[PDB]
Amino acid sequence: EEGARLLASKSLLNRYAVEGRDLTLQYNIYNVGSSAALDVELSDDSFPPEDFGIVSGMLNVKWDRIAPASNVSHTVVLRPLKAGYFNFTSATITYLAQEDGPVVIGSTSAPGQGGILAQREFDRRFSPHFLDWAAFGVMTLPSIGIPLLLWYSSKRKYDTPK
Amino acid sequence: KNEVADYEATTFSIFYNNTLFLVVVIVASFFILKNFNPTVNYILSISASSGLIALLSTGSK
Amino acid sequence: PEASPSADTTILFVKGEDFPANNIVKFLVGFTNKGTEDFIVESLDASFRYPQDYQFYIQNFTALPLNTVVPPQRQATFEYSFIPAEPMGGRPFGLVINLNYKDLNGNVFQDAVFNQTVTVIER
Amino acid sequence: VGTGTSLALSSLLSLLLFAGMQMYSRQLASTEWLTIQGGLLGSGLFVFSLTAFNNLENLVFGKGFQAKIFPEILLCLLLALFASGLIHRVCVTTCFIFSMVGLYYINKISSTLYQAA
Amino acid sequence: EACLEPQITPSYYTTSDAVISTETVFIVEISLTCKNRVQNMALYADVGGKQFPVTRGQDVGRYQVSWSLDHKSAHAGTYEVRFFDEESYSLLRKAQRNNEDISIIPPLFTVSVDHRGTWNGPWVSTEVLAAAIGLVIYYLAFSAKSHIQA
Repeated sequence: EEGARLLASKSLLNRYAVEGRDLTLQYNIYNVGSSAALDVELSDDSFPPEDFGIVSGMLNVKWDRIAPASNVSHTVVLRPLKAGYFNFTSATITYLAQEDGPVVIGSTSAPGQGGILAQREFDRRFSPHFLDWAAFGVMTLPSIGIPLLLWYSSKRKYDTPK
Repeated sequence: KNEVADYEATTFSIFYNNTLFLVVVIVASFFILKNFNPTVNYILSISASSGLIALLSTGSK
Repeated sequence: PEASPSADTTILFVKGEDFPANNIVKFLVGFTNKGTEDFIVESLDASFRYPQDYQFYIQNFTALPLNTVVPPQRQATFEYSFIPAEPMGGRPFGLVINLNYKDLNGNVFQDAVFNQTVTVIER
Repeated sequence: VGTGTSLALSSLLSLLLFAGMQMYSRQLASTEWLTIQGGLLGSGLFVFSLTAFNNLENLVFGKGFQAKIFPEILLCLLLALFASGLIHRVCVTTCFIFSMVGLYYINKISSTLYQAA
Repeated sequence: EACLEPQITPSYYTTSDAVISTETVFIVEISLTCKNRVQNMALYADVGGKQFPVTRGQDVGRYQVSWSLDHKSAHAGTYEVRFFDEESYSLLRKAQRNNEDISIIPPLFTVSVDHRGTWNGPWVSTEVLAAAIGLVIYYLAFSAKSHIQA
């Protein structure tokens, strides 16, 4: 078959879905066919508004034409409002393989099940992930900064030039 | 004279000893032990830095 | 189990056919239902196999449970990821991906979507 | 300063220079000017190493031990040259040249301080 | 139909939390109203010389474009987005493939996205540098000791 072919993917760009924080969802479509996939539409109805808050992005979108050997990236930001097991299912995408061709209905990859934590836990696994060395300085301030600065005030007092 | 010597020695000594111990683990663990399991790295680094630092204490005397 | 004639499969690596050591590599496996019956994709596995002995198992990557229904004429793509071990860098391995799916009639199918010798380069 | 503290200080300065040179070896060799900068660092390593070696000799064998051209001076120069080769071959000429220039003045300094006293 | 005199109200979401997010994602949403009352038109965006098609929404006039770069390349600053219609985008592709001045093609409209820096902490968290500060402090401390012992 030389018609168009679309390999879609739905994945999370967050290690942990934190309650009340932004969660990123990236929908990447790849056109591996020889011809362009005309009239592509992506729909995602698997996120009820009663568990997630759409900070940005639209779940349902369209595309006039996806050139062969080209990929189109769409991203939507939500907000997990409830900690717990939230099943991320497969979104539906419809595209034309050929001009005046039949609609090929497909399903994107499904990440499946994940775990939403609570704010305090988020702090205790990775808050200073790249702040780690700076935090280390703050922890070591009593061990190094305070004694050094305090002594310097003493030395300045008695170390008078003669 | 006793007070000042007792104090300035305490504050500065703690600073220097803390400096050596924290610096040693950083260099040893992240450069010397770059090719070892974290578990062996922790045991060797902590034991080595503290032990060597204690030996340097008597060598100064 | 041999692949059904009515099922087609297209693999595509997200970032190319480079397999850097100690790095995450992600690929997308396509599925076509050209048959008049519903195919149920069970799981997609990955593994490193000896070059001289494709039967020998070196590393078995966990089996992803997909459990997705593919209606007729509809295409289902499934993603999978792993990380090649550091010591495997600079050596070749036989990477065998197998896609499992069963019709409603209980017929088993295991398509060798990709069966080739790939090389993992040290980064 | 005290001889025991002096030996440690010279060793620390030499050790720090050597570690830095290896860490930035690729950058230093990239350009001719950077390689010349390596020459200054190598000579400094030689000067500190020589000071440490004499200090150690004094403590073990008693104060006032005299450093000879061989093997005390030669060994310190050799160690500095070996580090120079690792970054690049080119420094071995420049790295060596700076060490020699420092050595002549250092001997002049030592003669005034010790022989006069 | 090319959108004559486009009117937009751009809004953009930009990542701020690097702790959770693996990669920076820039999102731009524009509610475009055409003077000619056009609807469901092909729109394509060009950012830093990279072409990304613009995704439409089921709602008429709602167009969006997003793209993602790492946290080591998401340097803080302003990023400009240039939009084109189907006709202009056809000329954009030709110009690039012919290595002509891309700026000659006047974009239908432009949108500024501000990125105020994903939070990685202050830039001291480098393993080599951690040793550099440790050793630099240590050398001064040790010299201070030799200053006292003498």
